[PDB]
This record gives sequence, structure tokens and C-alpha cells, in this order.
Amino acid sequence: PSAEQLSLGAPRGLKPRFVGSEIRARDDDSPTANIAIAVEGMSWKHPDYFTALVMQA
Amino acid sequence: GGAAGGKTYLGWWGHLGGPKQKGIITYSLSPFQQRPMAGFFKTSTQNMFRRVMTEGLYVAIPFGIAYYIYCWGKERNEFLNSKHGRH
Repeated sequence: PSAEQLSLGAPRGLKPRFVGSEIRARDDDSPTANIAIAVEGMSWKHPDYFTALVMQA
Repeated sequence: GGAAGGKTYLGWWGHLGGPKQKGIITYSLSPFQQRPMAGFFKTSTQNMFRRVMTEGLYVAIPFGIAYYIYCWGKERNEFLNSKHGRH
């Protein structure tokens, strides 16, 4: 067993900081154009998980 | 609509009439995450110093010559119509 006797799925390290930005990898030969837009979500242990799932639905 | 317009060199968004680009990655941040008034004074001072040292004489020479001939003309015109100038 590991020396650091923790639980399952516990965070290990600093909480990452969500940094709004943009990346554009232009390519004029592609007939289509794929775009992904996202905001900060909810963690596994957040008490507003199923609400986010409901909004996604 | 239609109306079969003419030929231009601007177009619009989506088809701007430019050469095809490839492999140009671009990153930028959010205005709420970056900090205004960061490095403004240093960069502005360096740019102003470089511009003064670079362009410089291009403006310095003609304006200086014009001012010199202005002063000389005023002095000479004042002298000539005075007492001793006409003699």
C-alpha cells in the first residue's frame, strides 16, 4: 500500500486555474470548419453535477 | 437580390479574397485575464526614443532651415524700411 494513505479519487496537487483564451489553427484546404466552445464545468464531487447534465440534455 | 455586381478586392467575412493560408497557429488571451497598464511605460519610452533617433533629421532639417530663413527675413525687412536702411 502507498505511504500517503488517501481515499479514491482525491485531488492530488494544486487546483488548476481556468484561463479563457483562443487558438486558431487555420487551414484553407479543409472543406469543413470544426469549432469547440467551452466554459468551466463541475467536478465529480461538486453538488451541482446532475444539474449540469440536465442542462446539457 | 442578385443584381450581378461588379468586381472588387474586399469581399466579406468568409471569402475575403486572399491567398490560401496554411499552418499559421495563433494564440491570444482574454481581456479580463490580461492586465492593462502592464509594460506600457517601458515599451512606449523605448519606441519613442527609437523613433526620435531614427526619423529625426528628416523633420529636423527642413523645419530648421525654414525657421532660419524666417528669422533672417523678418530681421532684414525690419532693418531695410528703418532710417539707416534706406539711407
